[PDB]
Amino acid sequence: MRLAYVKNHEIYGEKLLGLTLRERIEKTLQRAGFDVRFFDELSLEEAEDYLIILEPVLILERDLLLEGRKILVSDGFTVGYFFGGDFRTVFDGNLQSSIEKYLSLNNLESYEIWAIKLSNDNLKTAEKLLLSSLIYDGWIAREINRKVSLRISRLLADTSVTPNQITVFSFFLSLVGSALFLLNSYLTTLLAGVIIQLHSIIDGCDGEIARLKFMESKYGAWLDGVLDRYSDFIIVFSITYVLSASNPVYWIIGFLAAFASLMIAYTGDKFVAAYMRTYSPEGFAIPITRDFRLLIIFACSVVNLPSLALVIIALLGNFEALRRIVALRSYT
Amino acid sequence: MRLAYVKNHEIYGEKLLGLTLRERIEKTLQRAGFDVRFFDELSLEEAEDYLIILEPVLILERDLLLEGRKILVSDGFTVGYFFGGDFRTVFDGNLQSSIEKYLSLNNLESYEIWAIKLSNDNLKTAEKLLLSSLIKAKRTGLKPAYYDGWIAREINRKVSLRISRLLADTSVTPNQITVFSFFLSLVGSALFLLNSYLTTLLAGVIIQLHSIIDGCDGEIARLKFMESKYGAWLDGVLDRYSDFIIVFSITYVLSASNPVYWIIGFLAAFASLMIAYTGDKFVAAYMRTYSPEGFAIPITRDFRLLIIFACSVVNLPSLALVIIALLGNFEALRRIVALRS
Ligand SMILES: Nc1ccn([C@@H]2O[C@H](COP(=O)(O)OP(=O)(O)OC[C@@H](O)CO)[C@@H](O)[C@H]2O)c(=O)n1
Ligand SMILES: Nc1ccn([C@@H]2O[C@H](COP(=O)(O)OP(=O)(O)OC[C@@H](O)CO)[C@@H](O)[C@H]2O)c(=O)n1
Ligand SMILES: [Ca+2]
Ligand SMILES: [Ca+2]
Ligand SMILES: [Ca+2]
Ligand SMILES: [Ca+2]
Repeated sequence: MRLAYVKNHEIYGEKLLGLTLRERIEKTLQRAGFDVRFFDELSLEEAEDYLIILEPVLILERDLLLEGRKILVSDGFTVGYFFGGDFRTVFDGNLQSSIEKYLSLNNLESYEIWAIKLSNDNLKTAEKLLLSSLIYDGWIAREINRKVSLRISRLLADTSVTPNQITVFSFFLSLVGSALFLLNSYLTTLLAGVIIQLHSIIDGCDGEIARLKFMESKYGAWLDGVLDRYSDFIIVFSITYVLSASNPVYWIIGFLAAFASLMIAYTGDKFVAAYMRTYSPEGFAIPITRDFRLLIIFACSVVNLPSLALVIIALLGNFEALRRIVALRSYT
Repeated sequence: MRLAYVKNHEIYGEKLLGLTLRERIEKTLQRAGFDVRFFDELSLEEAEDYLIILEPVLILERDLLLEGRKILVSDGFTVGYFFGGDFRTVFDGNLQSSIEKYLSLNNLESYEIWAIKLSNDNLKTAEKLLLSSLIKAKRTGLKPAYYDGWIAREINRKVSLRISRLLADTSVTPNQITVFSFFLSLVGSALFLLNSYLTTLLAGVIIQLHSIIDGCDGEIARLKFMESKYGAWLDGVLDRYSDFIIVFSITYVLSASNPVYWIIGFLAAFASLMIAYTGDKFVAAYMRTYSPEGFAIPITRDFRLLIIFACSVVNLPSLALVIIALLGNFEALRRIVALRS
């Protein structure tokens, strides 16, 4: 058992993006495996480890790990103290003095963590930093979609909307786009592409809201990916069906595109299942991840050429999948 | 560091399915996280825990876990002793005497493990048992991505194990079998394209042959401790390619008669991937073996390929597409609904 002692401050009562800052630091520290104790005057309980936080701070780091006695720092500024259980043998009922004496008999190493010290002025700075802490994204995802999706999640933060609700809703948008494709006209094809790209953007909000409001879940991760598999398939299927009326050859291209869209996903998730680490190719890889796939569909749709999108997704998709098969034979 | 002390026996020099019983017990224990020391007379080194095996034994269990001092037992017979580090404070240079005293000062719980005590007579029995331990089941203690379906377990494994027994004496690697299994699916797919009952019959037969042999790569991997991360990755990926290409070939031929079969083909092809994806995504998210508790539609790969096989011999591959599309998609949707809880 580890205890995190956090001194109360009036600023902790302010809400930032759906939760009070008090709940945020409480939940963040609990994630790290610490029992949290807020205090004005400190009374020490027995525990294996102790975390002491005197100044009000917003922790932005996501996978905090504290093994071994250290001092927590953010840009030269001390955030908190991480002491061992032997701190019990020095504590005398007065906090600063006990810390002072304890620090004098020690020579503690510093440890950098992502956090921002809170003031009544920099709360806007804290929000932007907290939002930026929510973003394995492809280049299109990171540099385009996130810019919009974060602005949306910011607004969704103030609501009771759950990550799962966003996921299903995002899925529904992909259906609207697919439906618009079935109407077989440039206008509807254009509207289709726009909503597909919107779907691409909003599919980041489910994850953003999940991390922002500490509502991540195993089922959430599962459903998020699965419905993306359904969306990719249904989108490609819709585009192929309309095109098949003109040329039956598009069935073949359609098949190859749908398969590729699924395999880029499968190969990645299967890697995680087998290696138990995040998939991330070190060097060159053909940019045909989902953010690219939907942007390609969007772009080709605005010029009334969804068929060209299938060709690219089929080609770049299948080749990248094959590239991954050959590449992964290496380090394993 | 944890030390496993194994008393030497002449029988450990004998080869069982490609590896000596020495190599087998050594690797099994190494997998279990023990530094292994073979001995005639025992000199004790320091470690957190000690495992002592006096009688010659073949361990069949796959994911052995030893927490807390215990006595290891197989069907009433003592296999070995699992002592704590405090055994050092009792050891007097004589193994037999120290075991007696340590057991005297303690009250060890018995602990059942799957293993067979080895004799010069029961080696054929050891072989049969070792082969049966290669199956993806809960009885073996393996915690894989999936367990074997009913068709795989009750039909396919019976053949693939008999094949794996023969492959054990060769230099054939798991990856080589995986590629070969995939190539068979291509031969099956090609036969579908020739569009005749004879070739259609051969296609189905080879698809089921493919289904059976797709168990050999996994069997040989576990049998000779040649499991690998890429191996697990490749085994699954090529199965997806196979599922897609098989359905693709059948759909392409059928489309010449009625273009609507493209749709059924699509739905069948999609399902074949989703049954796989939903499971592996579970593994990725929950980090444990996927296993539905109650009702689930039997449309796993062993069934799908058997369905394709059966439908092909009656010259109705379209029916296989219909069955796979229907059973497959409802099962995928069922998994979406079931996992919410
Ligand atoms: N309803 C949800 C959705 C997501 N997550 C969590 O958020 C992670 C994914 O976050 P995303 O931002 O949605 O990432 P992704 O949608 O895969 O990519 C979208 C992004 O590239 C922009 O298009 C999942 O692993 C899951 O743990 C969750 O818990 N519940
Ligand atoms: N070249 C390979 C292939 C597989 N494996 C390992 O074997 C496991 C799968 O074993 P299989 O028995 O082959 O499982 P499966 O392919 O599902 O066989 C099912 C079969 O009955 C077909 O219906 C993989 O996860 C991997 O750990 C390996 O190490 N190397
Ligand atoms: Ca998402
Ligand atoms: Ca999604
Ligand atoms: Ca296999
Ligand atoms: Ca395979």
